[PDB]
Amino acid sequence: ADFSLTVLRARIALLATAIGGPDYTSQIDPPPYKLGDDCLACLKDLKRWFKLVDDQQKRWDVAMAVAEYRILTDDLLPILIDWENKCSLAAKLANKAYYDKIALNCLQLLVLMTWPLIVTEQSSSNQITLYGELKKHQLVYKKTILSMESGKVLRAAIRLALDVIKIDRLSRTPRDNMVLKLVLNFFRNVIAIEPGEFTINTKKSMDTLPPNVSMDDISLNTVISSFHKNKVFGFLLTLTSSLSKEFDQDFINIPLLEIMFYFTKDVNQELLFPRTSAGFELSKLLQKEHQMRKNVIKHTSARHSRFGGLLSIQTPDKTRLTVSGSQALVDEKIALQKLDDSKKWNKRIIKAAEGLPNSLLNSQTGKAIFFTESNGKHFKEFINNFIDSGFNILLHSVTNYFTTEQDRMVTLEQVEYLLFFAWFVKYQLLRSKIDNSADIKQVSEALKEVTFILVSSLLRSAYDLKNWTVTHAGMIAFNELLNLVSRTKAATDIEFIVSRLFSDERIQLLSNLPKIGSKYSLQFMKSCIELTHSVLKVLEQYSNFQKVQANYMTEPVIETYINFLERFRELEDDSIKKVFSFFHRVFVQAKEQALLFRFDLIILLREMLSPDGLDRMSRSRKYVSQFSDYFLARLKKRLKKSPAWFVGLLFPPLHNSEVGFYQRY
Amino acid sequence: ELGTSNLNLDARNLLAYKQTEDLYHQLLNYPQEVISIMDQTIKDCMVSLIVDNNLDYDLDEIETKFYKVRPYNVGSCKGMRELNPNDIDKLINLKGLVLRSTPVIPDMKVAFFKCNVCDHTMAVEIDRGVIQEPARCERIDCNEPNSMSLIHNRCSFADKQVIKLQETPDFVPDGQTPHSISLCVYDELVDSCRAGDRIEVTGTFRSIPIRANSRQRVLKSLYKTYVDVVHVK
Amino acid sequence: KRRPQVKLTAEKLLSDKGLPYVLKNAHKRIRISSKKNSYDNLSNIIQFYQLWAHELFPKAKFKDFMKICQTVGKTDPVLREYRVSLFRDEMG
Amino acid sequence: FKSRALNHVKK
DNA sequence: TTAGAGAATTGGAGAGTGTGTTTTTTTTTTTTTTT
DNA sequence: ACACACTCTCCAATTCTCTAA
Ligand SMILES: [Zn+2]
Repeated sequence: ADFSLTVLRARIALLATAIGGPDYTSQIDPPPYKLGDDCLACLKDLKRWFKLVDDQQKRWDVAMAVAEYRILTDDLLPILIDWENKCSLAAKLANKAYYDKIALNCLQLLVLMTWPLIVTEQSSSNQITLYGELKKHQLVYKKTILSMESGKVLRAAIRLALDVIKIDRLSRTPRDNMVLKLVLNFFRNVIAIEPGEFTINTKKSMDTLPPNVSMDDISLNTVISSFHKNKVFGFLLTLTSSLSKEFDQDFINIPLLEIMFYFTKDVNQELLFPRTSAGFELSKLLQKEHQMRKNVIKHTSARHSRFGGLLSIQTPDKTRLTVSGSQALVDEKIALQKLDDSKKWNKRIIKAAEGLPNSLLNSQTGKAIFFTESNGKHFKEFINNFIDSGFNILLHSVTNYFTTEQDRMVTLEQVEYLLFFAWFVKYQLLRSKIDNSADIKQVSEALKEVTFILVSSLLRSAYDLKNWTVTHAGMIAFNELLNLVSRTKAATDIEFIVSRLFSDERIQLLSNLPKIGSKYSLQFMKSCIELTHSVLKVLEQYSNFQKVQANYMTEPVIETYINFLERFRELEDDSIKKVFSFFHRVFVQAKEQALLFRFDLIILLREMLSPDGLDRMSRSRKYVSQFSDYFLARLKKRLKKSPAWFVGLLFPPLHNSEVGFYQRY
Repeated sequence: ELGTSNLNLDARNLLAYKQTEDLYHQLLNYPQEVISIMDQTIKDCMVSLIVDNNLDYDLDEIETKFYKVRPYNVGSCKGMRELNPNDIDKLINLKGLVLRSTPVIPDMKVAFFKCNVCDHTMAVEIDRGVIQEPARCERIDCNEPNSMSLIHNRCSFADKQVIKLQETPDFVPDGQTPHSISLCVYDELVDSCRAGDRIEVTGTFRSIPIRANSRQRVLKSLYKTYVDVVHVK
Repeated sequence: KRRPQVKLTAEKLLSDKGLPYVLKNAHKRIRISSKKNSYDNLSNIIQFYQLWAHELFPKAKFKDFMKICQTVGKTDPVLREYRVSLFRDEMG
Repeated sequence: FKSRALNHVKK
C-alpha cells in the first residue's frame, strides 16, 4: 500500500540520520561531518534493501527512496572524502581497520546507485514506470561526483585499488581480487551516464535534464579534465600495460575493454589532428551562408505578394493550365516545378536497431564533440600512450578469451569488441599517414590468424540469424582489417591471410551484402559502399578477377547505389567520389551500359547538377558533369539505333530468353 | 556606376519606336504582367552589358539586386469621381493635394519555420496573402505531422504606407464639397510626401472584398477601392 | 459503401491514350545537341515525359508516377506480353 | 505495453 | 526465380457531436439665455 | 441554423510473409 511504501521510505530516512552528522560544538563554520554508530548495520541493511528486496521484486522503488533522501550526495561522498583526506595527511607525514571497513562499504553503494539502466519487455511495470525519473537522478549523480573538491572522491576509489596492487599476486585471495574488479567497474558507470532518451507508450500519435543540470556539467570534455587532475589516467595506463605479468587477466580485462569503448565512442579521429584559425574558418563559413542567401534571393520576386498577376500555359493538343505568381511569367522551369508541387498525395513509406547506447551504429557521426586545448592534448597523450603501450597485449588476451567463449556471448560484448578494434586500427593508420615518428607495428596484433577468424565468425553468425546490429558493427570491423592489409602489402604471411580471407565462401557473403542494404537506414548503406570499394580495390592489386566483378553487377546493387545517392544533401564530399568511382566501373570498364538506362537516375542528375544542388566549385561537379556528358552520348547512340528504348526507359529490364539478350546489348 | 535600382520611363517613347506601338496599349490593359516582364528584361540587360563588354563589376552584386521600371506620362488625367467599374485593374493618372500619411506598416514577404522536435528549418514564399505552411516536417527521418512552427522575428518584411489624396477644387461639382481617395505605396516611395503637397500620380486602380465579421469567411457585396501607385511626380 | 479509390493501372497504359503515344512521337519530340550543355540536354529529355505523365494520370507527383509504374511494370503479364512484342518487332 | 523510444530524435 | 494466396497494419472518408453568434474629462465650433 | 472545431468509427488499400512450380 501507499502507507507501507512511505513506511519503508521513513525507515530509510531514519537510517539516513542514524548514520551520523557534523559537529555543532565545532565553531568551525562549517566543519566536516562526524560519525554515528550502528552504522555498519545501517550500510548493511541498505545493501539488503537493494539486493534482498528491490531486486527480488524488480522495482527501483528503493532507489527512488534513497534519491528522495539524497543519501549519495549528502553522506557517502563526505564519509569517503574524509577517510581519503585523513589517510592522505597521515601518508604525508610518513580500530583504524574499522575506518577502512566503512570506506569499502560506502564505495560499493556508489557503484550500485550509479549502475546503468536497461529496459525490456520482461522488466516489471514498476521499473518501466520509474525509468524516466531515475535517469534524471543519475544525471545529478554524475555532476555531483565530478564536482566535489574538483572531483576528489575519485582519489579514494584508486587508493582502495592501491591496497590490492600492493602485495604479490601469489598471495591474492578471491575476495581480494574483487576489489580490483570493483574499482574499474566504478569508472565505467561514471563515463556511461549521459543525457536521457525519451520514451513513450504508443497509444496515440499526438528535454529531460532537471533544473539543476546543464550540458557543460555532463559533457565528455568535463570528464577528461576531472580524471586528469584526480590522477586516473596514470592508473589505467600502468594497470593495462603491465597486464601480461601475472595480474590474473580474467578479472580485469573485460571491464577494461568497456572503459576504452565508453570514451572512444563519440570522437572522430580527424578532430584530434588539425589537418585566429577559428575566426578565419568562421568568416569562410559566413561566405557559405551568403551563398545560401543568394540562392533564396534568386527565387524571390521584386514587387510585393499582392501585386501578382496570373499565367496560363497551353500544352500540345491546345489544353491549358493556370499558375500564379510573378516569377512563373518568365521561368518555365519554375512554373513546371510549381505546377506539380501543389498536388496533395505522397506515397506512405517503410522503415532496424534497438537495445543499446548511442554510438556510430545508429547516429549521424558528422557532428563532433568539443575540447579545450589542455583537454585535447591530454586526451591525445592518453590514447597515444595507450596505443604505444597497451593495445597488442590487451587485444591478444581479450581475443583468445572469446574464441573459447563465443557461444555464450551477448549482443553488447559483440558490439563492444567490434568497435574497439575499429577505432584503434583506424586512428593508428591515420597517425602514421601523417608522420614518420608513428609506425604501424604498434597495432600489428590485429592481423594474426586467430583474431581474423574471430571477426569473420562474428560477421558470419550475425548475418545468418538476421541480427542486423551486430551485422552492422561486424561490417565496420571487417572493413578496417582489409584497409590495414592494403597498407601492409604496400611495404609474406599477409598474402596467406588474404588467400584465406578470399576463399569462395566469403566472396559469396561479401557479394551478397549490398543487395539487402536497400531497405535499411542511411548508415547501413554507407557501410556497404565503403566496404565494397575496399574489397574490390584489394583484388585489383592481387594482379579470378573477372569472375568476381561479374558477381557484383546486377539490378539490386544498382538500386541500392541510387537510393543512397539521392540523399546527397546530407552526405560528405568523399562518399560521392566513391559512388561515381563505381559507376565508372560499371559503365566504362565493364561495358554493362544497360543497367543505368533507368529513369530515376536521369531525374537525379538534373537535381544534383542544377544550380540547386552541388556547389558550382566543389570538386563533385568535375566528376558529375564529366560523367553525364558521356552518359548522354551513349544514350543518344542507343536510342537512334533502336527506338523501342523510349518505352524501355521507364521500366526494369526484361528477363525473357529470346528477346532479352538483344535487349541488354 | 551610380549604384541605383529604378528607371523612369515616359510611355510616349513606346509609340515612337515601330516595334512597340501595340505594347503601349497592352501596358494600359494588363499592367501587373507587363510591368513584371519589363523588370526581368532590364535586369538581364544589365547583366549582359558587363559580361559582353567584359567589365570588372561583380556579377554577384548585380544578380543580388532588384531592378524596377516606373512608367509615367501615360495619357490624359482622369477625374476622381469619374472612375467606373470598367476601369478595374487598368492604369490610371490622378492630380490632387495630399492631406495626411499614416506611419510605416510592416508587410510580410517570407515566412520562417522551425521543427519543434528535430530543429530542421524551412523558408517559405508568401503569395496572395496566404502562408503555405507544410503538412509534415520534411526531414526524412522526422516525417511527423504538426511538427513545424513559425518564428516571427526571423521572417522577412517590407515597408507599406497609405496616403490620403484630396480632389483639387478645379473638378468639384456645382454646389458641392471635394472628395478624397486613398493611395497604397511601397518600398522606395514610402516617406516621399508631406501634408499640403501637390502631386500627380500613376498606378493601377484596384478593388477588393471586405469581411462581414472577423470570425468567418462571409464577404460583403460592396467592394472597397483604392490606387496602387508605381510613380509620383 | 464509400466511393472506391481511383488508381493507375495497366489498362490506362495499354489504352491508345497511353504508351503508344510515346512510341508514336518520341523520335520527333526530343532532340539532343552537342551545341548545348549536359545540364541543358538533360533537362530537355524530362520535359516530354513530364507533360505526358500529367496528361495520362494527374493524381500525383512525378516521382511517384515513375515509382508506381515499377510495380505494375514488373508484375502484370499482359503488359510484359506487350513489351516482348515491341522487342520482337525489332527482332523482325 | 507498446513502449517506444524516439530513436530518430538526433537534432 | 516468379508469382499467387493469406494475414497484418494503417488512412482517412465520412459520419457524428458539440459549440458560438444578435445587441469624468479634454479640446473646439456654434447657438442660445443669462447678467 | 448556420459555419466551424474536434472526435469517433469502419473499411479497404497497402506491404509482408509463406508455399509451390
Ligand atoms: Zn523534424
